[PDB]
Amino acid sequence: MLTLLIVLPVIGALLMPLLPERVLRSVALVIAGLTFALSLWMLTQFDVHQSALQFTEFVPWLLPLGLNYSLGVDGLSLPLIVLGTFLTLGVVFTGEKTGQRLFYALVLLANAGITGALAAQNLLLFFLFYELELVPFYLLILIWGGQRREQAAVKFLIYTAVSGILVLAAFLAMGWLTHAPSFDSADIQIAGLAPTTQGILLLLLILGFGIKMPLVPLHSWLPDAYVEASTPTAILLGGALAKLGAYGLVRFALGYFPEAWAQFSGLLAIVAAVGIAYGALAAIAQKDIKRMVAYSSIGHMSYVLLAAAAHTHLSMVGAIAQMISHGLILALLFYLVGVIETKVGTRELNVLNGLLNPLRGLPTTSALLILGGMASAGIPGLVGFVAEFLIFQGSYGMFPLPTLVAVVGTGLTAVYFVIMINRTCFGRLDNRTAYYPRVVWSEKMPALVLTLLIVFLGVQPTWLVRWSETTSAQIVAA
Amino acid sequence: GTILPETILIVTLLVVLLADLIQGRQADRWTPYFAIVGLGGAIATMIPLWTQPATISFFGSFISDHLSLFFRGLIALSALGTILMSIRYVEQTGSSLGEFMTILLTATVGGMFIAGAQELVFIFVALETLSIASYLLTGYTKRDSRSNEAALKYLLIGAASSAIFLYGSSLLYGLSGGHTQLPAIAQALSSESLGLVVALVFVIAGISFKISAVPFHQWTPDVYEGAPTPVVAFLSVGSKAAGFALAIRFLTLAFPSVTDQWQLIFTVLAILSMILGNVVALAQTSMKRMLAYSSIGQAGFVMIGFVVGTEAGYASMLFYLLVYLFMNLGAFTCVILFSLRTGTDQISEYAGLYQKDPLLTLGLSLCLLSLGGIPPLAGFFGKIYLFWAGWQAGAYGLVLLGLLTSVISIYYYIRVVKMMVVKEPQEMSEAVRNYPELRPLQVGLVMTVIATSLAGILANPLFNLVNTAVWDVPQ
Amino acid sequence: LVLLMGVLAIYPLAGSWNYDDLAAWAATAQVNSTLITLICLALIAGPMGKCAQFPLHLWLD
Amino acid sequence: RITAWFDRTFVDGTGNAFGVVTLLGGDRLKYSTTGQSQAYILTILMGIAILVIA
Amino acid sequence: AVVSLGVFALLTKMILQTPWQLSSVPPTPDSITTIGQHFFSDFLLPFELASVLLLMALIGAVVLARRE
Ligand SMILES: CCCCCCCCCCCCCCCC(=O)OC[C@H](CO[C@@H]1O[C@H](CS(=O)(=O)O)[C@@H](O)[C@H](O)[C@H]1O)OC(=O)CCCCCCCCCCCCCCC
Ligand SMILES: CCCCCCCCCCCCCCCC(=O)OC[C@H](CO[C@@H]1O[C@H](CS(=O)(=O)O)[C@@H](O)[C@H](O)[C@H]1O)OC(=O)CCCCCCCCCCCCCCC
Ligand SMILES: CCCCCCCCCCCCCCCCCC(=O)O[C@@H](COC(=O)CCCCCCCCCCCCCCC)COP(=O)(O)OC[C@H](O)CO
Repeated sequence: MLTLLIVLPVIGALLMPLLPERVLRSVALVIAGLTFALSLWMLTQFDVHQSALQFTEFVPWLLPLGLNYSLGVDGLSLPLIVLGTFLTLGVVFTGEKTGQRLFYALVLLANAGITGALAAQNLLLFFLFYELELVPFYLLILIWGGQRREQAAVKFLIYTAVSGILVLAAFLAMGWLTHAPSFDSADIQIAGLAPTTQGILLLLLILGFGIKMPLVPLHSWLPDAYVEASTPTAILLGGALAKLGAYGLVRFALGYFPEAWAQFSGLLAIVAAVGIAYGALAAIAQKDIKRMVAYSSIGHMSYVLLAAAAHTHLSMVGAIAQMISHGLILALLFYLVGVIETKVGTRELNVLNGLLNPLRGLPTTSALLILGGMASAGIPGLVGFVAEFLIFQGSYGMFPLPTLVAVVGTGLTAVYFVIMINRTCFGRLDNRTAYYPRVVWSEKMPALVLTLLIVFLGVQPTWLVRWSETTSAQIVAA
Repeated sequence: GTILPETILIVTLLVVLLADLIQGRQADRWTPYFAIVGLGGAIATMIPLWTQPATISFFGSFISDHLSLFFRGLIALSALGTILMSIRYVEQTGSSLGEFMTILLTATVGGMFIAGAQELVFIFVALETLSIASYLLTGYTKRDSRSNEAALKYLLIGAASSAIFLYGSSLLYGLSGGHTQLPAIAQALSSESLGLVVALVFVIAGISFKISAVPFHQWTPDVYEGAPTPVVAFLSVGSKAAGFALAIRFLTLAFPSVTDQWQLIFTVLAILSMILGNVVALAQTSMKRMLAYSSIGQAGFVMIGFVVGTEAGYASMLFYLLVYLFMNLGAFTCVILFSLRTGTDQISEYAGLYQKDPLLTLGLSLCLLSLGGIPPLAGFFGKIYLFWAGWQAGAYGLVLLGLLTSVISIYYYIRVVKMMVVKEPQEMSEAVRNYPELRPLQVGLVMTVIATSLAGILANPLFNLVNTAVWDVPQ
Repeated sequence: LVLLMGVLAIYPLAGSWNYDDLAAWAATAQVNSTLITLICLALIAGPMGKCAQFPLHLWLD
Repeated sequence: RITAWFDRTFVDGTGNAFGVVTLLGGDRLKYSTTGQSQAYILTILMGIAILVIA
Repeated sequence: AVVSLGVFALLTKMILQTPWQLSSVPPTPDSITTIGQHFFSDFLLPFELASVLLLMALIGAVVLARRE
């Protein structure tokens, strides 16, 4: 079943060459929608209270390398896969109107890599799909994008390449220090060894996944690669890769070193608090919108680290919910900011003004922008509040000061999103620079669907949590 | 005595004569075929004696085990891939093609003989057979001054390297009484002395010249710019194949593995190769020079296979040496195909090729990414096996340097794909703005590109081959 | 938002938030003096800003 | 205004310096290939008599 | 100059230090018949490949030193 999720985008990518244009777009839509629908069906048949792997597949592939093709989906992994497939469908729907044959190919390859990396119970296979994700996003940042594509793209590449290194350096090592064959996880890979080495391996995994998540000082590719990327590229990159990094960190660094994590929790909580405060205070100063939203992404990913620093059964349901919430909210905000930049032709915070009045000035993307910005900050009725409050309630029994600092970070998030909404939606229109083009009906459909899903999951939040309740128990209570 | 192991070489040898006499009579000939057919027959002659008989020796002067067959087939396949590229290339130049294929096939014969040779005299004769033909091929296009200076430089370096290797061989013959044989020397001298260390270093000095280990590297950047590009394609695949084959057959079997100071020497050379050949390659403007320094770096990668020799490092080395064929033949076929059409130039002129010629771009980017080690592709699994065979032994530092250099290499390998794809109609180079719009070149390009993209995931059939080959290395 | 800090530190102390479990809890409570001082100061500062009180009063003007 | 500036100067720069250094280390080490074959033979001869010492 | 003097000193130390096996038996006077026996019994591969070596050297040298 998972093999379909991995192969269908690969088939579409290999089929984008040697295909006529009209068929090029229609078939890309078809493949993306099929993968998405299959993901939903899998999610329905995901019958819960299992506490074990589901939809498993095992084939021996490369015996002299471990590298068995061993898939399998859990409660931590499946919501992320459904999220990736939804974002892929959206990104394909609002694809680029230029060089649109190497786009659907690369987007489908990227989705294949993400879905594979999530549903892979083999370490070296996970790394295969990780470094597979490495390059097509470089190509997406590079072809489509802004003035400073090249530099930006290069940055991303290297900070991801280095990432791979660390992860690989910490797999091979922890694949040999236990004299185990068959790198596949949930298996003979059993740490059970002396300290002072578990520390080094855990730090390697932290620095290899915290650089993609991204964490506090390892983030310096995110502002450059989100801002110089077209809106579909930004959506896909943010959601897909950020969740890949966070999933990697949680799964591996918590299922393999539970003795070293309990000792590094005290430092990781403070690092996460510093990260939230840092993202907020750095977003407050930015005078370009996409930069504010990128620092929003940093701040919202630091919540996952604060949640994982506490081993609470609640603080992990909260972590998965925060991953899903940040995916949806970042998708919405990047889509809205892309629409604004297209229609208005500028992205600064001192020439944008008055985008909320009915006739002459873009008012349903501004209303959605105010609804996404308040969802990003902690405002009940939307998904961000549910996720953040689960994290807070789970992380207060443990260290209480980093939780308070996280609350202050949420306040500062509200601060800079209000700054952006005031200097973007409120105010008056400049009456020489107006005459924005109209927004066509099937161009604000993705934002209007993301908004409906966000407002739904915030008032009926059970459908955000009922998937990763037993899996989080299996994660932390072990 | 047991001349059966030679029915692989003599076949090619016959072609050398037949693709020569026909050039004496005709002078406008179709020798490109019945030369591809000659190499095909030479390779098909290995199936009868790959598994059917055991390991055999000619007179002690030659051995035909599975490792020998592996390296012989490797060099023959490199020559087969080079013959395809060099048809419309040296024909477009005002030169002959039979007098070039005879030299190429003689270099192939030398490389195939040096693989299974296990005697001092015959080793020297095969190495010099390779080197002379390499000089002649480097200086073939005698109209260009760069080709002549490159041939002179390569000859002056290679002849000195051969003189040093010969001094080492004479010392090795004198230390162990007589015994020009390789295995009869290990039995004679079995203790580290000053003479043995000097012979070892003097042999290494002539090995590293072939496999391009720094500081014995400084000729490839000046030879790859000078030589005809198909000669460079044969020189980066076949010459390294012969050098690594001779290194395995020499160091392991002749220099008594009790004197494993060569593992230290090759650790030094591999560290230095990885560091240099990838850092300096990062600042280059021509594709051939970039590929030269890349080739130095890849030799540095391979040299962590037999520096930790554990029956898995040897297999990792052989697998990467097999995949390197598909990567570099395909990376040089696209370079030739581009420099043929209009360009005849460097990296900066690649800008905007996605619009005019998409097949060349899809073929060159695949091979450059394979060289960089990108997932599913022939290079990713080669490098992963090289790095795990290095951890599984204990060489943390070597592998942790190989990974960082792999990132450094991803940078300048993707910098070319940058030019090939990014550009809009206003940023095409002056060589693409007027890009025009030879069947063997395409049928070799397609084959190497589909091999470098499928020999990664369909790697299990050619892991048993590598393992049965590695079973022959002593330890 | 400081009301959130307050409601967040009243759960480990009272096990609930129902204005009735809190009443029963406050009836029979012997926990630290400064701890409840801080949490009730937060519970104050919430409505203090919501009701336009010093110093959070400029918003009403 | 401090933090952003910090991010724009100290963090970002610290991540770029490495790259820049690796560029310089390649731009001023290509000169090791001097273009003189006698220099190449000197480096080959410096390879020996040093590995012989080590 | 310095690398030459150093390599010569190193080689001289190696030559004066190692205990060669002198094997005090008078050599053979008929040293050409033995070389004739070794061309076709032991060193048959090199004797046969030297012909192709000479042929390829002739071909390549005529090609390089040709006039056109
Ligand atoms: C903060 C709460 C957020 C909830 C609001 C929900 C979003 C609005 C739902 C829209 C339903 C889908 C149809 C919309 C498109 C359409 O019909 O015509 C588009 C035109 C807009 O002008 C048109 O604007 C178009 C540009 S654009 O669409 O506005 O982007 C263009 O067609 C042309 O300019 C112009 O006529 O009509 C509108 O959509 C504007 C009305 C809809 C927006 C209402 C926002 C005003 C309330 C904001 C705050 C709500 C407070 C109450 C409690 C929350
Ligand atoms: C403890 C953790 C939980 C607590 C919550 C976290 C603390 C939040 C405190 C709020 C701090 C204010 C944010 C800084 C705003 C800024 O950057 O520039 C200053 C902005 C202008 O920014 C400008 O805004 C402009 C847009 S706009 O037109 O102004 O809207 C824009 O163009 C310009 O670039 C931008 O600089 O102007 C303001 O100062 C408006 C802020 C008014 C906030 C009221 C105070 C709220 C707290 C109560 C204080 C009680 C105690 C007082 C002393 C007794
Ligand atoms: C300890 C301090 C912490 C503070 C935060 C720092 C943490 C950073 C983590 C480092 C990640 C590596 C970042 C590499 C920077 C690449 C960015 C870059 O710019 O690439 C340059 C070049 O990139 C490279 O050269 C590749 C080589 C980079 C290799 C870096 C590896 C660093 C890893 C450090 C590990 C050290 C080993 C320690 C082990 C004990 C190009 O610069 P440019 O201005 O020209 O860009 C435009 C472009 O050139 C136009 O096309």
